[PDB]
Amino acid sequence: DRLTQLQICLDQMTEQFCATLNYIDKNHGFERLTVVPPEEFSNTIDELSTDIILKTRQINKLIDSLPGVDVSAEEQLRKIDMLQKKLVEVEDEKIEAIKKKEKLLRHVDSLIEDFVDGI
Amino acid sequence: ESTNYQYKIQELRKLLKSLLLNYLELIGVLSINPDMYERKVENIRTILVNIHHLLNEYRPHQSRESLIMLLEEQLEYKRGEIREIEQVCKQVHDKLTS
Repeated sequence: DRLTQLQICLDQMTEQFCATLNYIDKNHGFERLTVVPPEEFSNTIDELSTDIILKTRQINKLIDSLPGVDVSAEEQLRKIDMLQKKLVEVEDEKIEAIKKKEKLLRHVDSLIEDFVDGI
Repeated sequence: ESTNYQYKIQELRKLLKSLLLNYLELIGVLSINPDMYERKVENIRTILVNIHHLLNEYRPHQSRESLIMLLEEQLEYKRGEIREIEQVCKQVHDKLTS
């Protein structure tokens, strides 16, 4: 949900990189080297160009934050292996604990049962 | 053979600048003769493509970081579950001594 939020974020650019080429194409923007005044065009072209520069920045800061970059496939493949193991260990610890607590509970309950008046 | 990703990110970072320059020219911020204009457009399409193939080839390595992120998460949960059981036993000690 990052490499895809990147991928996702990179579609917008593709979309604005066409949402632009469209203007440039559909407004004789090629002929810049009913018609839209030479001002509106520029205000528009800048309004998009600038917007695209900000996307380029974002897409990097994201590629930097993108996880796994530095790490190897091996440095990971074991890290998973470990976590798998250290995880079993922790559940056996959980189990045990649970048992010990329920024993404790059984103890308390027994006590409480013997304080009751009525057969 | 390791499918080096430290590399794939290099490229990705390159294509990106390359894509930005090439766009900077199409727009007119940078200078370029009109018999190139369309080649710029050529380059942008091709650029955006390669980029896609990269991010595309980056999912495996992505997936792993996700697993390693889940395991981490649940391992922290269980640990907590125990430390929560522990507390109760300590509060029962307090409650017992008043």
